[PDB]
Amino acid sequence: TMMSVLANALRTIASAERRGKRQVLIRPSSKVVVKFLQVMQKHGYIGEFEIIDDHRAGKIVVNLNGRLNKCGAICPRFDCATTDYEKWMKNILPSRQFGFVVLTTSLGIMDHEEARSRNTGGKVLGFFY
Amino acid sequence: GTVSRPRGMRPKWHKKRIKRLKLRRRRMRQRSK
Amino acid sequence: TIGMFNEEGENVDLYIPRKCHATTTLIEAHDHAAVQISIANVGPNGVINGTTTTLCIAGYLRSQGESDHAINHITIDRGIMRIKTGKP
Amino acid sequence: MTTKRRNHGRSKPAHSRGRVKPIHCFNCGRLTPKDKAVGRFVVRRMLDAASARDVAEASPVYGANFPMPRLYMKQRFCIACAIHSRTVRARPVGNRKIRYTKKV
Amino acid sequence: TKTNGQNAARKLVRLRCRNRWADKGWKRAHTFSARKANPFGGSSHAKGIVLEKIGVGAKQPNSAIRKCVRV
Amino acid sequence: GFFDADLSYPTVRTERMKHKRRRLVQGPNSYFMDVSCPRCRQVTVVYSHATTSVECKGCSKKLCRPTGGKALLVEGCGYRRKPDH
Amino acid sequence: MSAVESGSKVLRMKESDAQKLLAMRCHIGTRNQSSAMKKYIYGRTAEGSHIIDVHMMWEKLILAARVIAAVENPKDVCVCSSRLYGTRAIYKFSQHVGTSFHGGRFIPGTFTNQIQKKFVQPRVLVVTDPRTDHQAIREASLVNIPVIALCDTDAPLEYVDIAIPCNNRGIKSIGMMYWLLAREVLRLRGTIVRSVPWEEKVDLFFYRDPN
Amino acid sequence: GKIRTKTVKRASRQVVEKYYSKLNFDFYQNKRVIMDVTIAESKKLKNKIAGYTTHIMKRLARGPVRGISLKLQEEERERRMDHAPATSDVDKVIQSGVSVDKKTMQMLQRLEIGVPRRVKRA
Amino acid sequence: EWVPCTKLGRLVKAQKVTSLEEIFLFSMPIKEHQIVDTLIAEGQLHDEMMKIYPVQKATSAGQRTRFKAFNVVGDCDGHIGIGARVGKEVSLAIRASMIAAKLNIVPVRRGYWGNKIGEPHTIPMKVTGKCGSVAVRLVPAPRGTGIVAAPVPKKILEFAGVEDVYTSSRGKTRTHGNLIMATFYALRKTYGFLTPDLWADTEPSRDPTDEHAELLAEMTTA
RNA sequence: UGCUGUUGCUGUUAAAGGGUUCGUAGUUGAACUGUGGGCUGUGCAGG
RNA sequence: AGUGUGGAGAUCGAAGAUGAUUAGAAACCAUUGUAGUCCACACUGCAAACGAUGACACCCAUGAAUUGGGGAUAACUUAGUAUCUUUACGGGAAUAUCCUCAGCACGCACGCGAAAGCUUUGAGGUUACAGUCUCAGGGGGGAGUACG
RNA sequence: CACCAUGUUCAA
Ligand SMILES: [K+]
Ligand SMILES: [K+]
Ligand SMILES: [K+]
Ligand SMILES: [K+]
Ligand SMILES: [Mg+2]
Ligand SMILES: [Mg+2]
Ligand SMILES: [Mg+2]
Ligand SMILES: [Mg+2]
Ligand SMILES: [Mg+2]
Ligand SMILES: [Mg+2]
Ligand SMILES: [Mg+2]
Ligand SMILES: [Mg+2]
Ligand SMILES: [Mg+2]
Ligand SMILES: [Mg+2]
Ligand SMILES: [Mg+2]
Ligand SMILES: [Mg+2]
Ligand SMILES: [Mg+2]
Ligand SMILES: [Mg+2]
Ligand SMILES: [Mg+2]
Ligand SMILES: [Mg+2]
Ligand SMILES: [Mg+2]
Ligand SMILES: [Mg+2]
Ligand SMILES: [Mg+2]
Ligand SMILES: [Mg+2]
Ligand SMILES: [Mg+2]
Ligand SMILES: [Mg+2]
Ligand SMILES: [Mg+2]
Ligand SMILES: [Mg+2]
Ligand SMILES: [Zn+2]
Repeated sequence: TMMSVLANALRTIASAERRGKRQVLIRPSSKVVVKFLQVMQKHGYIGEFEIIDDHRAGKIVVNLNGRLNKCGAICPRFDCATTDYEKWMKNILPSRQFGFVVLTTSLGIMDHEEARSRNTGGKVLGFFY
Repeated sequence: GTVSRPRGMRPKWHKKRIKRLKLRRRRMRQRSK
Repeated sequence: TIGMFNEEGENVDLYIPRKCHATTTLIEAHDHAAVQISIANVGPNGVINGTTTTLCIAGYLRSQGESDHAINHITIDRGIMRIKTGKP
Repeated sequence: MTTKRRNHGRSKPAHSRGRVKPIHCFNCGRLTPKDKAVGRFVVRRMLDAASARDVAEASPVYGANFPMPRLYMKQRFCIACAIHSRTVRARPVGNRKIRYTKKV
Repeated sequence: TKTNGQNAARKLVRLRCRNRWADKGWKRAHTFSARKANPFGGSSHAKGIVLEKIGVGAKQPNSAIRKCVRV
Repeated sequence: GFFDADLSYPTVRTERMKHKRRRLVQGPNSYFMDVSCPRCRQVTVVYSHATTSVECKGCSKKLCRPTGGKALLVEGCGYRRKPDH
Repeated sequence: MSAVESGSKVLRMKESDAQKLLAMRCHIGTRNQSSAMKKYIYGRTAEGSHIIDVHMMWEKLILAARVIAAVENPKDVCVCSSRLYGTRAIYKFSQHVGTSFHGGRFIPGTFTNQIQKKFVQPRVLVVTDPRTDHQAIREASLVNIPVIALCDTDAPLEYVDIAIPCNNRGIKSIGMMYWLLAREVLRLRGTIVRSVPWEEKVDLFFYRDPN
Repeated sequence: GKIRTKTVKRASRQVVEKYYSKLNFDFYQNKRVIMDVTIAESKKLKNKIAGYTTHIMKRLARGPVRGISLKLQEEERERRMDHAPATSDVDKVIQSGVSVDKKTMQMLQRLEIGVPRRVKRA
Repeated sequence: EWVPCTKLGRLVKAQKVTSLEEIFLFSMPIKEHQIVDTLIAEGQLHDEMMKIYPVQKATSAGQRTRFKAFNVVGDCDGHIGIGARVGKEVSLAIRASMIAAKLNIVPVRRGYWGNKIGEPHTIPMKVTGKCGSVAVRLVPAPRGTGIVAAPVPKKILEFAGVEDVYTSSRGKTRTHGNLIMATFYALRKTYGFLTPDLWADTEPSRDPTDEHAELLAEMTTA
């Protein structure tokens, strides 16, 4: 069965970007998936996206530009302290100049740069670059 | 042939030789105890 | 303003590769299948004046056979081809 | 060693069925699965052209208006007999994929 | 392939523990069969008394009489 | 040049061919019909995919026969599709 | 590509152009369908043949003509035809437009073997049919040459950038498509006027047996 | 066997191309021309060249020969091909009428310019 | 002595094309090694023989021994090329491989690890090149790290102009024919990775063969 | 030595998926209760 | 295949017998023939028990088919079609065109692989390495042996 | 479709 909705959504986007599609449909949706997309959208790696309500776990249609190289979830969530940020950028990011590790913190879902700026740790959700 | 080098006799017959050997050894121990 | 820039404000990139107009994919120096197509602009009369519009297509798209579809989309976007016939 | 054929020399896909009851080879009687054996339906004339002409001449029944009967046989060969009888021959690797769906 | 769960430490510890015995070097270091069979008993050097001088034929394709002593 | 398909707003032709649970928003294929009994001469609302025994109140005659898919209406009866909403 | 910056309808199809297409049966397919060519098909006949959307025919044809007209130095456009049915058509097209042409078997290595004394480096390649001109298209994919192709309903569009959906089998259909393309290029260049019909005849573009 | 090698065949093709007007269907006269128009040590080769040259001439009279390019004849062919009809075939077809299928009829009816005048259903 | 047989070679000899970046920008193939010789100034181009090993083809009368030569060419300033050629004699193989290396020259993008002070010293991002079972991973490294790599990839990286880099390898790395190509492919990947600094739309320039078509036509005419 | 592999291995043919299914411990497990307005100034915001 | 107790025993046929072949042939070939081969009940749980490919779930390009059940005849607001049989398992049966879900598959784009090859049926989506669980492997032999 | 068994050790 489907264990991680977020992993399913991020893999679907990464495959569509790898195939060079301009649009991708996501199913099922969730609050965590939407927050992950908004962090991606705020940094310009994806365009518009639309949430379709079906009175169930909804669906998402994402407009893709050509900027996203790869996105993926990190399983298990692997809680991360403020001193572990450089370790994660070294391990899963292509460079220290671009790319983001997305974490879930008690201050909300945000990228690692914002998390360090607000001096908060959390649990790693995924990455994109 | 349908197989690669056995580097020995045909494995089925080597297995049978071992099988007969095991039967002999368990008979010898039986006569001993 | 494009490419890697120094702290002193000096561009350190050797060169800036082209980007495909269909997939925003960098066109590498060894592609040899990527093409550049110039479409002549036409004035009020049916005669080309002096200018062209240039399209860059990556070689991978051409190998997959989707270059024709991409060029259709780009030309419609730029206002070169009409997406449908007019009203009767 | 190396996988020579995608279908492994038989018409039994991996999730189609478990066992196909074997048949006896037409020549030597070797048991081979029915989907594997080389199958040929042969329609042979009872007589060659010269003998049929002589028998038809002597026959008040058989002639230009009534044809002589033929022999009908489904022959299934084991792989060895099919090759040895030249019903089928080893082929170049690229030609091994060529299949015929009707008697030519 | 392997388990990945956040609370799967016991499975991973057990998996490694069983599979280390497949390492021949690891098994030798963590067993006593080699030590029992080792004439030196784990030491780097051992003192002894020469019993006789023998000549050992070299393996093929070499051909020589290697001088040795039974100790 | 032709219109590129939009995933969020599919065309009529594309959407109409899809399985009911493969549509962008899933929905029923069935409907309800007003059926006038050929023997009772009365109106009864009948499911389009009825599998149970539907009978007219007056004549007590079966108004339809279950099938693998849509129910088959008995000969003589007149049916009218009722609005979905 | 009938749309211009000013918005004038000068390049739009007229009744006479439609009559020429319908008379020569340039809108008839091969009852066989290709995934990339599906968008260019309006529908299917009772006999099973496919009908090509003439609006998309004209849009691609004008786009191809504008691309050819953009080539400042002619003979950098090579027109290839291995069908032997378009050999006369490409010969007449080269005469009027000034492009290069090649008919018959394409010599492997023409665009890639640089020391063969027949090594040519065209900037735009025009082919009558991708299936039979596969060798030229494949070689063009190694030397960065864009391809304009006359494609029927079952053509493969690999390494094909501008595909003109048309009947590329019939003698009259091939001649008419090249005749219309030649006329459009000349009109775009400005060497002939649009109000006066072109004095040239499509019968010269038609292929005739060497008997 | 008596197969002519590429040396003889190439030389014969060149001889026919350059001196077609001076050759005929007779080996002996063709040979006499070849002794003067060719330079070779081998009398046997020249005789073989003359034999195939006569064979090429016989084939040429029946029809074209691949690898033989005679300038006058090929120009004579293309000038004949240039001859165009008085009226265009497409104009004749339009004048006689154009018949289209039902699906083509629907497409033209949907066209912005509408149905062409002389186009009718069939 | 050099007579260009290609339009690009004619432009280079006529000095219409002045840098390899113009060739790289339009992705044109380089069919004449004199183009690289002309476009690179004297002394700035260095070449080295990487590996020469014999290959054998069995025959009815023994075996036929030929020699395969791997040559690296570069300028230590972002240009690298690898050529592999087989010849009956080592000297012929060496010369042919040098020509092949020049024809295979590619640009290499160089970047910074942390602060962007001075000239670039490392690769911009993690890259991996694969050939056979051999895969070479290049990781950006801080200044002063040097080239932490096996001698064969280290020499290629030095010729390319990279100063600091971390390297990991996998597969049968002792197959140096594959190891050289895997390192070369990883370096070639540096300019194919889309970074945020390359997002902005760029104005499309004209292909130099198209721009100088009339001059090239004159060369063909006369 | 990524040849013990949590990071980080391999398992069609090189060593290696259990003959099949049920199944307890154990591991893992879908969506939802939701993230506010107003005013002023400011910023290629944008259509 | 083998074992136990009852049946059964036509055919074929381990063991065995005889005849050939052969330097030898207690093999292949020929004529035979016991146990078996078949059934009931109870054991055994050793297969190249193979797709030599673990289970569940997601994404995934193209053409022609096939089995079963249904439905219809500036990114556009909707874009056909029959044939044959036909006094009772018969408002029937099968074809034709299109759609659809489920199944065994074929030639077929990425991508992958040491390669052979795999490819919505992955061996793809993996050094840009993390969906979940589980089994096995760590140079070749000794050996699946010895002991328990 | 009678019957074809064998080739000392290194190294060219
Ligand atoms: K078979
Ligand atoms: K359980
Ligand atoms: K098997
Ligand atoms: K099935
Ligand atoms: Mg064999
Ligand atoms: Mg094996
Ligand atoms: Mg074999
Ligand atoms: Mg088989
Ligand atoms: Mg089944
Ligand atoms: Mg089985
Ligand atoms: Mg008679
Ligand atoms: Mg040794
Ligand atoms: Mg719509
Ligand atoms: Mg280790
Ligand atoms: Mg290490
Ligand atoms: Mg290993
Ligand atoms: Mg194995
Ligand atoms: Mg949950
Ligand atoms: Mg008894
Ligand atoms: Mg018997
Ligand atoms: Mg077993
Ligand atoms: Mg299976
Ligand atoms: Mg197994
Ligand atoms: Mg079925
Ligand atoms: Mg497939
Ligand atoms: Mg892994
Ligand atoms: Mg071992
Ligand atoms: Mg020997
Ligand atoms: Zn047989």
